[PDB]
Amino acid sequence: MTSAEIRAAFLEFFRQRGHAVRPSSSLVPGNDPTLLFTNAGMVQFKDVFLGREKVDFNRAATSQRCVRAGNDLENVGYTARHHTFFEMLGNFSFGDYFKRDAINFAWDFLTKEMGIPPAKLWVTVFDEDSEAEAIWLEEVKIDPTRFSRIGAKDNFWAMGDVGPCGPCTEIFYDHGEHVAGGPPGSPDEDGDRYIEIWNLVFMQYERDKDGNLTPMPAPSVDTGMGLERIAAVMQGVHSNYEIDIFQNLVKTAAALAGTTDLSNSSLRVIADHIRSCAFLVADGVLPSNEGRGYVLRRIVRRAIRHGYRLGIQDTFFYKLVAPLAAEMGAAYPELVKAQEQVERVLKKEEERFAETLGQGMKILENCVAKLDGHVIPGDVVFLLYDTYGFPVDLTADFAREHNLSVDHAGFEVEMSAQRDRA
Amino acid sequence: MTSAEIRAAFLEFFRQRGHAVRPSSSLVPGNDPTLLFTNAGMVQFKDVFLGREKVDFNRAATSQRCVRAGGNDLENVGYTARHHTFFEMLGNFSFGDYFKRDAINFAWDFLTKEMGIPPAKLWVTVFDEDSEAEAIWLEEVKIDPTRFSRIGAKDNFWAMGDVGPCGPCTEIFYDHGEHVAGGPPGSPDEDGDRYIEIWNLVFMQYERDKDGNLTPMPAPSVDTGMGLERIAAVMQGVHSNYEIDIFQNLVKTAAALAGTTDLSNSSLRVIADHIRSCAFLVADGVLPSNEGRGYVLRRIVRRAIRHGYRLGIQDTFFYKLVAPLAAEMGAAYPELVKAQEQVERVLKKEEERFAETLGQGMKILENCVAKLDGHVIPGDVVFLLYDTYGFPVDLTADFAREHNLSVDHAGFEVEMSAQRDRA
Ligand SMILES: Nc1ncnc2c1ncn2[C@@H]1O[C@H](COP(=O)(O)OP(=O)(O)OP(=O)(O)O)[C@@H](O)[C@H]1O
Ligand SMILES: Nc1ncnc2c1ncn2[C@@H]1O[C@H](COP(=O)(O)OP(=O)(O)OP(=O)(O)O)[C@@H](O)[C@H]1O
Ligand SMILES: Nc1ncnc2c1ncn2[C@@H]1O[C@H](COP(=O)(O)OP(=O)(O)OP(=O)(O)O)[C@@H](O)[C@H]1O
Repeated sequence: MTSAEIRAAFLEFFRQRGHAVRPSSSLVPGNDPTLLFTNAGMVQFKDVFLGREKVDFNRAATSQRCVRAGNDLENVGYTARHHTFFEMLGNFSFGDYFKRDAINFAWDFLTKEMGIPPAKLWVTVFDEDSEAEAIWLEEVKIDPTRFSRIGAKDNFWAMGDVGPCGPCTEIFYDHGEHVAGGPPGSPDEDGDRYIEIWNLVFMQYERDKDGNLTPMPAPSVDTGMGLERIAAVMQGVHSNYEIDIFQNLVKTAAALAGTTDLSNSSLRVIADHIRSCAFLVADGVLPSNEGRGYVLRRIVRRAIRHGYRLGIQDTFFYKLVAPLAAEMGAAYPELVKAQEQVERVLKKEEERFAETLGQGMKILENCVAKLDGHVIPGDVVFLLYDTYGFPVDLTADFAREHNLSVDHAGFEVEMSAQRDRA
Repeated sequence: MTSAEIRAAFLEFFRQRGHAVRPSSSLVPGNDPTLLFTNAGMVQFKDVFLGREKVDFNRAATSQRCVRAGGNDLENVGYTARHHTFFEMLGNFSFGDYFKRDAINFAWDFLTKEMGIPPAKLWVTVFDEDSEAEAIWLEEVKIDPTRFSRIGAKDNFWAMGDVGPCGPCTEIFYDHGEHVAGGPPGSPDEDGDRYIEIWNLVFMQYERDKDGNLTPMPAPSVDTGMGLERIAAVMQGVHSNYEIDIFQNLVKTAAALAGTTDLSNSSLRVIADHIRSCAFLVADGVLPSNEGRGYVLRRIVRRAIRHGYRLGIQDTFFYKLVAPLAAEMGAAYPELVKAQEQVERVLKKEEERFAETLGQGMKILENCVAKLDGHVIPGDVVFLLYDTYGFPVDLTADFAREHNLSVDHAGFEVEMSAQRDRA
């Protein structure tokens, strides 16, 4: 089942159950200036959940474009499950149904619409949420040995210091004994064997300025399921980067690098980064040294640095815009409309960074050759930031590849000294 | 080697190196209203480290009484071999004097030369962005590099606060051997009692200002801390802190009061831990109450009493453990001996007060657990036991933990908001 088929099947399943199918919001949130990028299907409905905005539907469903880079940027290429850019499939209840319907909707979709066998699924609840435990174990009657009760850090949510909060229940997919890791709640739960597929958030209480808890007047539901993780389940593959919607991207990156080794991790990094960078440019973000524009700059330049690692000879990053648009333009026409703008923007940024990347890498490679210890010193980090346009995390990501770190504190001291020279 | 011998040797080792040996401060901190109880040897020297207070010594050493029951290790007592509410922290301090090289050499010398601990039983970690500390350990001291880990800022970077001094830390661990569960620092099961953190060295190296800018600290400083009970267990060949010499008379007396012969029973160890924090807190001026420091004391007292109930003790018992505590540690802490009768009176009265509702409250709890479907004691039971029977939520939750149950905190909080409205 292709990713587009799964996205549509998800949305059709909830439309049939009376959910208003709504479009994704932009990656640049409007109703939330403090937030860098849209990181969940929840964001555009935040004011509805708060009761500050009225809409004429009390149940919705979306496929939401999200970026988590300000944070999953350092997991890209190192795990089978993390992206900067991903799509979150969500259903929402605005004071309509609550735990019982949300749980059955999700279990029905996974085990009946999608046909996933219950023996491959694992469920967690908040260890203080007896309603969700009772619904799962006594009503749905799931296998209790593939079940865990988890503390507040993973299974309790709050919109902020004030406002709605409540327990969460989560559904995981067991990729089997060939992948390293243990079930949720075990010491190696972080492994890629048991992948979190679907997160169900139950908005159940209100916390006020003084810290008091009260019942939420209209208990609400917000869920989110990563499209790529469920696509990997439905296509029988272990890694997100093996699904249909990444193949053209990885194949094109490979073609530009002149290699047939489709297992090279820099290809996956480049494939991930073009998705976040292209979609961000199409939502209006432009490279700069501040705010949202610097996050984009940081991600572009890191993709370029990985092309350097692969030995790519000519400006390349902008060339992945077209296969992305061909692959996702049906679902995201704003990509097709802005294709030319996105290509120009990415090309210019790569050309601008190329005037210092080669020299900066020579300094980096020389430093790695002569270094004693495992820490790149702060003055070198600052030299690369200040003269050669290397963001600190770009330098740190290169250092990671040679079992090295970078002196963040030493870099910060260099920055204060520079303010002192001004 | 007894705990008192280790305490004295530690202080004498640093006194020879020109450290002024200073007394422990109180568990109730001065010039620091935000902090609940003194929780580290640093607390009394904080203003010296900040340059706000002048003293006529630039290096010191103390054995500091500490309590960690807030802001917090109360829920680890009895469940790990290594955690207390009350413990003594052995520290040496440099006030802009020596720095990383001497601190590391002082620490290694004391463990491997004074105390004779084999290097094959020690494990060292550094901040993974601290090349100076790595170089000193690996190139100068020349420790075995396979018993060494480079750890990120969560475990090995320290800061006094959002502004003020900060810097990297290096830590020394002891390997209790293959019969204990756990892995080395940095491994997935680094938690667990096999590799126990013995000594923490804090290097005050930078200053962070209001806006988050770092500058070099004008006079780099050192603050260290090593738990007396953990090193005593190493030096006495035992796995659990509670098996060391300084806990034996306490656990033995508690066992006699409970009529049991199992000197390792975990509720005995909890009772032995709690009398140390409760007695020393009362001796430092704290009194049971429903607010602030007095409520933390009340909570620890009542949890000890509830554990006596679990062991079947029928007659008020908790205050009877002050006398063996004072006998065991009175040489080191004479204020305990002077305040002994007052401590016993306060602890006795508090138990008699809780006893007016403890039995009835437990019947409600035991009946609730017998008929309970699910794993969560509901919020209205939690609020009833709190509001009518004086059961702190963590007391009720600690009972529930023993039956693999949890407690509805959110539901309890909702009940509390409703009660405030009835006012
Ligand atoms: N960076 C990412 N890359 C790929 N998929 C992701 C990423 N972040 C989240 N997902 C997917 O989206 C789903 C919903 O994410 P969401 O943030 O709501 O859950 P979560 O991270 O468990 O939340 P919480 O941290 O509040 O417990 C996840 O279950 C996962 O399938
Ligand atoms: N056609 C392909 N052949 C090989 N690797 C690919 C291909 N397409 C993508 N990759 C990426 O290369 C990564 C590493 O593959 P590797 O050969 O090291 O392990 P593998 O046998 O594919 O195991 P797994 O499927 O669990 O990753 C994969 O996880 C995947 O993201
Ligand atoms: N609750 C406790 N019970 C017994 N010993 C303790 C307790 N807390 C700390 N110690 C001992 O005191 C030493 C110093 O404590 P300290 O808090 O400085 O180290 P830490 O816990 O690593 O702190 P940080 O994580 O802030 O660096 C520890 O190495 C440990 O041996």
